[PDB]
Amino acid sequence: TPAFDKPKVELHVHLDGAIKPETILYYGKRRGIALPADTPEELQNIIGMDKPLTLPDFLAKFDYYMPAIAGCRDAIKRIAYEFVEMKAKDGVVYVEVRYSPHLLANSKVEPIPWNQAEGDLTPDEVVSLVNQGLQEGERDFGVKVRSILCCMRHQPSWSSEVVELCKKYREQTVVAIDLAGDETIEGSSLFPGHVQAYAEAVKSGVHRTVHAGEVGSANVVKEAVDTLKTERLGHGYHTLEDTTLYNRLRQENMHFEICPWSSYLTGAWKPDTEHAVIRFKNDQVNYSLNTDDPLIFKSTLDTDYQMTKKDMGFTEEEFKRLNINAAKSSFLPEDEKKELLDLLYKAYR
Ligand SMILES: C[C@H](O)[C@@H](CCc1cccc2ccccc12)n1cnc(C(N)=O)c1
Ligand SMILES: [Zn+2]
Repeated sequence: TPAFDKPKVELHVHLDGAIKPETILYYGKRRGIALPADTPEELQNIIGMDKPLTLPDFLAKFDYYMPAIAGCRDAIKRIAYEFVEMKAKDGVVYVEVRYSPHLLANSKVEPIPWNQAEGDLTPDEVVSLVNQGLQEGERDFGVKVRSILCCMRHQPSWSSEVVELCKKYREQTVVAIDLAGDETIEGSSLFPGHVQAYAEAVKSGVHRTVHAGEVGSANVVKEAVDTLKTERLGHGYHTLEDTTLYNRLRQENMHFEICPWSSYLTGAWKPDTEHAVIRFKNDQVNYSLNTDDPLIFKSTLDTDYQMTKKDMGFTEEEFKRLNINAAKSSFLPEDEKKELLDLLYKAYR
Protein backbone atom coordinates (compact mmCIF):
# COMPACT_ATOMS: atom_id res chain seq x y z
CA THR A 1 0.00 0.00 0.00
CA PRO A 2 2.53 2.87 0.59
CA ALA A 3 2.31 5.65 -1.92
CA PHE A 4 6.13 6.23 -1.61
CA ASP A 5 8.49 3.88 0.06
CA LYS A 6 11.59 5.69 0.10
CA PRO A 7 12.54 7.52 3.25
CA LYS A 8 10.81 10.80 3.98
CA VAL A 9 11.21 14.01 5.86
CA GLU A 10 8.46 15.77 7.73
CA LEU A 11 8.64 19.24 9.18
CA HIS A 12 5.27 20.23 10.76
CA VAL A 13 3.69 17.80 13.15
CA HIS A 14 1.97 18.68 16.34
CA LEU A 15 3.11 16.53 19.27
CA ASP A 16 -0.08 16.98 21.30
CA GLY A 17 -2.06 15.95 18.23
CA ALA A 18 -0.12 12.68 17.76
CA ILE A 19 -0.80 10.94 20.96
CA LYS A 20 -1.95 7.37 20.82
CA PRO A 21 -5.51 6.41 21.85
CA GLU A 22 -4.37 3.35 23.84
CA THR A 23 -1.99 5.75 25.72
CA ILE A 24 -4.59 8.45 26.39
CA LEU A 25 -6.96 6.04 28.05
CA TYR A 26 -4.10 4.51 29.97
CA TYR A 27 -3.51 7.94 31.50
CA GLY A 28 -7.03 9.21 31.90
CA LYS A 29 -7.78 6.26 34.05
CA ARG A 30 -4.53 5.90 35.84
CA ARG A 31 -5.02 9.59 36.90
CA GLY A 32 -8.87 9.50 37.47
CA ILE A 33 -9.51 12.16 34.75
CA ALA A 34 -11.36 9.79 32.96
CA LEU A 35 -12.83 10.26 29.70
CA PRO A 36 -15.64 9.76 26.97
CA ALA A 37 -15.02 6.05 26.44
CA ASP A 38 -12.82 3.12 27.18
CA THR A 39 -12.24 1.01 24.14
CA PRO A 40 -9.45 2.61 21.97
CA GLU A 41 -11.33 2.23 18.60
CA GLU A 42 -14.28 4.26 19.78
CA LEU A 43 -12.31 6.91 21.55
CA GLN A 44 -10.31 7.51 18.37
CA ASN A 45 -13.72 7.93 16.83
CA ILE A 46 -14.91 10.64 19.07
CA ILE A 47 -11.67 12.65 19.06
CA GLY A 48 -11.27 12.35 15.35
CA MET A 49 -12.62 14.41 12.51
CA ASP A 50 -13.92 13.17 9.21
CA LYS A 51 -15.71 16.27 8.07
CA PRO A 52 -14.96 19.99 8.45
CA LEU A 53 -15.81 21.61 11.66
CA THR A 54 -16.02 24.87 13.43
CA LEU A 55 -13.35 26.37 15.64
CA PRO A 56 -15.14 25.56 18.98
CA ASP A 57 -15.98 21.99 17.76
CA PHE A 58 -12.33 21.53 16.70
CA LEU A 59 -10.91 23.10 19.84
CA ALA A 60 -13.06 20.82 21.92
CA LYS A 61 -11.30 17.55 20.77
CA PHE A 62 -8.31 18.96 22.60
CA ASP A 63 -10.58 19.43 25.57
CA TYR A 64 -11.31 15.73 25.87
CA TYR A 65 -7.83 14.19 25.80
CA MET A 66 -5.44 16.89 26.98
CA PRO A 67 -6.25 16.81 30.77
CA ALA A 68 -5.21 13.15 30.70
CA ILE A 69 -1.61 14.10 29.73
CA ALA A 70 -0.76 17.56 30.96
CA GLY A 71 0.56 17.58 34.48
CA CYS A 72 1.80 14.01 34.42
CA ARG A 73 5.60 13.78 33.90
CA ASP A 74 5.56 10.33 32.48
CA ALA A 75 2.64 11.18 30.32
CA ILE A 76 4.89 13.88 28.81
CA LYS A 77 7.87 11.55 28.59
CA ARG A 78 5.94 8.67 27.08
CA ILE A 79 4.27 10.91 24.49
CA ALA A 80 7.48 12.24 23.00
CA TYR A 81 9.00 8.78 23.05
CA GLU A 82 5.97 7.16 21.45
CA PHE A 83 5.81 9.90 18.93
CA VAL A 84 9.21 8.96 17.52
CA GLU A 85 8.15 5.37 17.11
CA MET A 86 5.05 6.32 15.14
CA LYS A 87 7.25 8.24 12.82
CA ALA A 88 9.66 5.26 12.48
CA LYS A 89 6.63 3.15 11.46
CA ASP A 90 5.97 5.84 8.86
CA GLY A 91 9.00 5.87 6.58
CA VAL A 92 10.42 9.03 8.15
CA VAL A 93 14.19 9.59 8.39
CA TYR A 94 13.97 13.06 9.87
CA VAL A 95 11.16 14.71 11.74
CA GLU A 96 10.59 18.03 13.25
CA VAL A 97 7.95 18.23 15.84
CA ARG A 98 6.15 21.04 17.64
CA TYR A 99 4.15 21.75 20.72
CA SER A 100 3.33 24.37 23.21
CA PRO A 101 5.12 23.57 26.52
CA HIS A 102 2.64 25.78 28.34
CA LEU A 103 -0.25 23.67 27.14
CA LEU A 104 1.16 20.62 28.95
CA ALA A 105 2.12 22.44 32.09
CA ASN A 106 0.26 22.98 35.29
CA SER A 107 2.62 25.24 37.26
CA LYS A 108 3.74 28.76 36.32
CA VAL A 109 1.25 29.32 33.61
CA GLU A 110 -1.45 31.91 33.67
CA PRO A 111 -4.01 30.92 32.91
CA ILE A 112 -3.88 27.24 33.75
CA PRO A 113 -4.96 25.29 30.68
CA TRP A 114 -7.71 22.72 30.36
CA ASN A 115 -9.33 23.40 33.77
CA GLN A 116 -6.60 21.70 35.75
CA ALA A 117 -5.98 23.28 39.03
CA GLU A 118 -2.47 23.28 40.26
CA GLY A 119 0.48 21.04 40.23
CA ASP A 120 4.23 21.48 40.16
CA LEU A 121 4.81 20.84 36.45
CA THR A 122 6.17 23.98 34.77
CA PRO A 123 6.80 24.88 31.10
CA ASP A 124 10.47 24.46 31.79
CA GLU A 125 10.54 20.80 32.63
CA VAL A 126 7.89 19.98 30.03
CA VAL A 127 10.54 20.69 27.45
CA SER A 128 13.26 18.19 28.70
CA LEU A 129 10.61 15.74 29.57
CA VAL A 130 9.56 15.92 25.94
CA ASN A 131 13.07 16.05 24.81
CA GLN A 132 14.24 13.14 26.98
CA GLY A 133 11.43 11.13 25.43
CA LEU A 134 12.50 12.25 21.95
CA GLN A 135 16.16 11.29 22.54
CA GLU A 136 15.67 7.76 23.68
CA GLY A 137 12.96 7.59 21.09
CA GLU A 138 15.52 8.58 18.45
CA ARG A 139 18.07 6.23 19.79
CA ASP A 140 15.78 3.25 20.08
CA PHE A 141 14.12 3.87 16.71
CA GLY A 142 16.67 5.28 14.33
CA VAL A 143 14.72 8.45 13.38
CA LYS A 144 16.46 11.83 13.56
CA VAL A 145 14.16 14.08 15.63
CA ARG A 146 14.20 17.76 16.43
CA SER A 147 11.71 20.10 18.02
CA ILE A 148 9.98 23.40 17.51
CA LEU A 149 8.29 25.31 20.33
CA CYS A 150 5.05 27.11 19.64
CA CYS A 151 3.89 30.48 20.75
CA MET A 152 0.18 30.75 20.93
CA ARG A 153 -1.68 33.53 19.01
CA HIS A 154 -4.07 34.32 21.78
CA GLN A 155 -1.36 34.47 24.46
CA PRO A 156 1.51 36.90 23.83
CA SER A 157 2.51 36.78 27.46
CA TRP A 158 3.93 33.30 26.97
CA SER A 159 6.13 34.38 24.08
CA SER A 160 9.18 35.74 25.75
CA GLU A 161 9.32 32.51 27.68
CA VAL A 162 9.25 30.58 24.39
CA VAL A 163 12.29 32.31 22.71
CA GLU A 164 13.99 31.77 26.03
CA LEU A 165 13.30 28.07 26.23
CA CYS A 166 14.54 27.82 22.69
CA LYS A 167 17.78 29.41 23.52
CA LYS A 168 18.14 27.29 26.62
CA TYR A 169 17.36 23.85 25.22
CA ARG A 170 18.94 24.67 21.90
CA GLU A 171 20.40 21.68 19.94
CA GLN A 172 19.24 19.25 22.75
CA THR A 173 16.64 19.00 20.90
CA VAL A 174 15.04 22.35 20.04
CA VAL A 175 15.91 24.23 16.89
CA ALA A 176 13.04 26.70 16.14
CA ILE A 177 10.12 28.98 17.02
CA ASP A 178 6.54 28.84 15.97
CA LEU A 179 3.34 30.81 16.01
CA ALA A 180 0.24 28.65 16.33
CA GLY A 181 -3.40 28.76 17.29
CA ASP A 182 -5.95 30.66 15.19
CA GLU A 183 -4.38 33.20 12.80
CA THR A 184 -7.76 35.05 12.72
CA ILE A 185 -7.58 36.94 15.91
CA GLU A 186 -7.23 40.49 14.55
CA GLY A 187 -3.79 42.07 14.66
CA SER A 188 -2.25 38.93 16.15
CA SER A 189 1.05 38.77 14.23
CA LEU A 190 1.64 42.34 15.41
CA PHE A 191 1.07 41.84 19.09
CA PRO A 192 4.15 43.29 20.80
CA GLY A 193 4.95 40.08 22.69
CA HIS A 194 5.00 37.96 19.57
CA VAL A 195 7.10 40.48 17.76
CA GLN A 196 9.70 40.98 20.49
CA ALA A 197 9.79 37.20 20.67
CA TYR A 198 10.65 36.84 16.99
CA ALA A 199 13.16 39.62 17.30
CA GLU A 200 15.04 37.88 20.16
CA ALA A 201 14.90 34.92 17.85
CA VAL A 202 16.89 36.69 15.13
CA LYS A 203 19.20 38.23 17.86
CA SER A 204 20.17 34.81 19.20
CA GLY A 205 19.97 32.63 16.11
CA VAL A 206 16.86 30.64 16.70
CA HIS A 207 15.13 29.25 13.68
CA ARG A 208 11.70 30.51 12.73
CA THR A 209 8.47 29.17 11.33
CA VAL A 210 5.04 30.78 11.44
CA HIS A 211 1.59 29.43 10.85
CA ALA A 212 0.17 31.70 8.20
CA GLY A 213 -2.28 31.61 5.25
CA GLU A 214 -4.23 28.50 6.34
CA VAL A 215 -7.51 30.28 7.17
CA GLY A 216 -6.36 33.89 7.33
CA SER A 217 -5.44 36.27 4.52
CA ALA A 218 -2.38 37.11 2.45
CA ASN A 219 -1.68 39.86 5.07
CA VAL A 220 -1.05 37.36 7.83
CA VAL A 221 1.50 35.91 5.42
CA LYS A 222 2.96 39.26 4.71
CA GLU A 223 3.04 39.97 8.46
CA ALA A 224 5.02 36.79 8.93
CA VAL A 225 7.67 37.50 6.28
CA ASP A 226 8.24 41.25 6.59
CA THR A 227 7.73 41.55 10.30
CA LEU A 228 8.21 38.31 12.10
CA LYS A 229 10.97 37.39 9.58
CA THR A 230 10.01 33.76 9.12
CA GLU A 231 12.22 31.27 7.50
CA ARG A 232 9.32 29.03 6.54
CA LEU A 233 5.56 28.95 6.40
CA GLY A 234 2.95 26.72 7.93
CA HIS A 235 0.45 26.08 5.10
CA GLY A 236 0.49 29.47 3.40
CA TYR A 237 -2.43 28.53 1.20
CA HIS A 238 -3.62 32.12 1.19
CA THR A 239 -0.50 33.66 -0.22
CA LEU A 240 -1.95 32.49 -3.56
CA GLU A 241 -4.54 35.26 -3.27
CA ASP A 242 -1.82 37.87 -3.67
CA THR A 243 0.24 37.33 -6.82
CA THR A 244 3.11 39.68 -6.20
CA LEU A 245 3.45 38.18 -2.71
CA TYR A 246 3.25 34.72 -4.20
CA ASN A 247 5.68 35.65 -7.00
CA ARG A 248 8.18 37.21 -4.61
CA LEU A 249 7.95 34.19 -2.30
CA ARG A 250 8.75 31.89 -5.28
CA GLN A 251 11.67 34.10 -6.14
CA GLU A 252 13.23 33.83 -2.73
CA ASN A 253 12.39 30.16 -2.06
CA MET A 254 9.88 30.15 0.61
CA HIS A 255 9.57 26.87 2.14
CA PHE A 256 5.84 26.02 2.43
CA GLU A 257 4.48 23.68 5.09
CA ILE A 258 1.86 21.76 3.27
CA CYS A 259 -0.72 19.56 4.84
CA PRO A 260 -3.18 18.35 2.28
CA TRP A 261 -5.29 15.74 4.20
CA SER A 262 -5.46 18.13 7.16
CA SER A 263 -6.81 20.80 4.90
CA TYR A 264 -9.96 19.10 3.59
CA LEU A 265 -10.83 18.22 7.16
CA THR A 266 -10.32 21.73 8.48
CA GLY A 267 -12.14 23.75 5.80
CA ALA A 268 -9.10 25.61 4.50
CA TRP A 269 -9.69 23.64 1.42
CA LYS A 270 -12.99 23.70 -0.44
CA PRO A 271 -12.93 20.50 -2.56
CA ASP A 272 -14.20 22.33 -5.62
CA THR A 273 -11.12 24.48 -5.90
CA GLU A 274 -7.56 23.94 -6.95
CA HIS A 275 -5.85 22.38 -4.10
CA ALA A 276 -3.09 24.90 -3.29
CA VAL A 277 -0.49 22.02 -3.39
CA ILE A 278 -1.15 21.40 -7.13
CA ARG A 279 -0.31 24.95 -8.22
CA PHE A 280 2.53 24.08 -6.04
CA LYS A 281 3.68 21.12 -8.09
CA ASN A 282 3.06 23.04 -11.35
CA ASP A 283 5.04 26.12 -10.34
CA GLN A 284 8.01 24.16 -8.92
CA VAL A 285 8.26 25.75 -5.54
CA ASN A 286 9.86 24.76 -2.27
CA TYR A 287 7.48 22.64 -0.35
CA SER A 288 6.79 19.66 1.89
CA LEU A 289 4.20 17.12 2.74
CA ASN A 290 3.05 16.94 6.17
CA THR A 291 0.63 15.22 8.47
CA ASP A 292 -0.12 17.96 10.98
CA ASP A 293 -2.37 16.01 13.39
CA PRO A 294 -2.53 12.18 13.13
CA LEU A 295 -4.69 11.75 16.24
CA ILE A 296 -7.40 14.18 15.17
CA PHE A 297 -7.35 13.76 11.45
CA LYS A 298 -7.41 9.91 11.74
CA SER A 299 -4.31 9.72 9.57
CA THR A 300 -0.68 9.01 8.88
CA LEU A 301 1.82 10.33 6.24
CA ASP A 302 0.58 7.76 3.86
CA THR A 303 -2.83 9.27 3.98
CA ASP A 304 -1.25 12.50 2.71
CA TYR A 305 0.86 10.78 0.02
CA GLN A 306 -2.07 8.54 -1.00
CA MET A 307 -4.35 11.52 -1.25
CA THR A 308 -2.01 13.49 -3.35
CA LYS A 309 -1.11 10.34 -5.33
CA LYS A 310 -4.46 9.51 -6.66
CA ASP A 311 -6.39 12.63 -6.43
CA MET A 312 -3.89 15.03 -7.74
CA GLY A 313 -1.74 13.19 -10.28
CA PHE A 314 1.51 13.33 -8.45
CA THR A 315 4.33 11.05 -9.23
CA GLU A 316 7.35 9.53 -7.55
CA GLU A 317 9.71 12.12 -9.13
CA GLU A 318 7.88 14.97 -7.43
CA PHE A 319 7.69 12.92 -4.23
CA LYS A 320 11.45 12.81 -4.08
CA ARG A 321 12.01 16.38 -5.01
CA LEU A 322 9.67 17.44 -2.23
CA ASN A 323 11.53 15.36 0.38
CA ILE A 324 14.89 16.77 -0.62
CA ASN A 325 13.46 20.25 -0.66
CA ALA A 326 12.30 19.41 2.86
CA ALA A 327 15.76 18.32 3.91
CA LYS A 328 17.36 21.49 2.50
CA SER A 329 14.85 23.60 4.22
CA SER A 330 15.08 21.80 7.52
CA PHE A 331 16.36 23.52 10.60
CA LEU A 332 19.48 21.38 10.83
CA PRO A 333 22.94 22.93 11.02
CA GLU A 334 24.53 22.77 7.60
CA ASP A 335 26.92 20.00 8.42
CA GLU A 336 24.10 17.68 9.55
CA LYS A 337 22.09 18.91 6.61
CA LYS A 338 24.53 17.79 3.97
CA GLU A 339 24.55 14.38 5.67
CA LEU A 340 20.74 14.12 5.59
CA LEU A 341 21.05 15.16 1.94
CA ASP A 342 23.52 12.35 1.19
CA LEU A 343 21.37 9.56 2.73
CA LEU A 344 18.43 10.82 0.71
CA TYR A 345 20.12 10.90 -2.69
CA LYS A 346 21.59 7.50 -2.12
CA ALA A 347 18.26 6.11 -1.09
CA TYR A 348 16.66 7.64 -4.11
CA ARG A 349 19.12 6.11 -6.56
C1 LIG B 1 0.09 24.42 19.07
C2 LIG B 1 -0.39 23.07 19.66
O1 LIG B 1 0.55 22.02 19.24
C3 LIG B 1 -1.96 22.80 19.59
C4 LIG B 1 -2.84 23.95 20.13
C5 LIG B 1 -4.31 23.58 20.51
C6 LIG B 1 -5.03 24.83 21.01
C7 LIG B 1 -5.06 25.11 22.38
C8 LIG B 1 -5.57 26.32 22.86
C9 LIG B 1 -5.96 27.32 21.96
C10 LIG B 1 -5.93 27.05 20.59
C11 LIG B 1 -6.44 28.04 19.72
C12 LIG B 1 -6.48 27.79 18.35
C13 LIG B 1 -6.06 26.55 17.84
C14 LIG B 1 -5.53 25.57 18.71
C15 LIG B 1 -5.44 25.83 20.10
N1 LIG B 1 -2.42 22.38 18.26
C16 LIG B 1 -2.54 21.12 17.86
N2 LIG B 1 -2.79 21.05 16.53
C17 LIG B 1 -3.01 22.45 16.09
C18 LIG B 1 -3.43 22.82 14.70
N3 LIG B 1 -4.02 21.88 14.00
O2 LIG B 1 -3.18 23.89 14.16
C19 LIG B 1 -2.78 23.26 17.14
ZN1 LIG C 1 -0.12 22.84 12.31
